[PDB]
Amino acid sequence: ESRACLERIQELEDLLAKEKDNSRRMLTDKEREMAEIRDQMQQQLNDYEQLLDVKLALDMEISAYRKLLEG
Amino acid sequence: QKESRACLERIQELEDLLAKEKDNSRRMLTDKEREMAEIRDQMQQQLNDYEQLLDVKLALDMEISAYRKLLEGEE
Repeated sequence: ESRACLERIQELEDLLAKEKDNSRRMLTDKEREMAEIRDQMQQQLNDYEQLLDVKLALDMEISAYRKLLEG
Repeated sequence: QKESRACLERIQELEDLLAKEKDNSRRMLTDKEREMAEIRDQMQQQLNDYEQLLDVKLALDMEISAYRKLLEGEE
C-alpha cells in the first residue's frame, strides 16, 4: 500500500483508540456525578423522614397537653 | 493522483467508526444528563415539601408553648 495511505490508516486507528478511551472516561465521570447526586437525594429524603418523626412526636405531645387541659 | 480501492475502503470504514463512537458517546452522556436533571428536579420538590412540613412543625412548637402557658398555675 502507499505510504500516505498507511499514515492515514494509522492516524485514524489512533484517533479511534483515543476516542474509545474518551468515552470510557466520560462515562466513568458521569456515573461518579450520578452517584453523588443520588446520595445527596437520599440524605434529603432522610431529613424529611426525620422531620416527619419530630412532627409526629409533637402531635403526641399536643395530645398529652390536651388531656391535661380538657380533663 | 489515485489511491487503492482497498485502502479507501479502509479509510472510510475507520472514519465511519470514529464518527459512530462520537455519536454513541454523545447519546450516553445525554441519557445521563437527562436522568440527572430529572433527579435535581425531585430534589427541588423534596426541598419545597421539607419547608412546608417545617412550617407545620414550627406551628406545633407555638401551640405547645401556648398550652404550657395556658395550663400554668400560680405561687
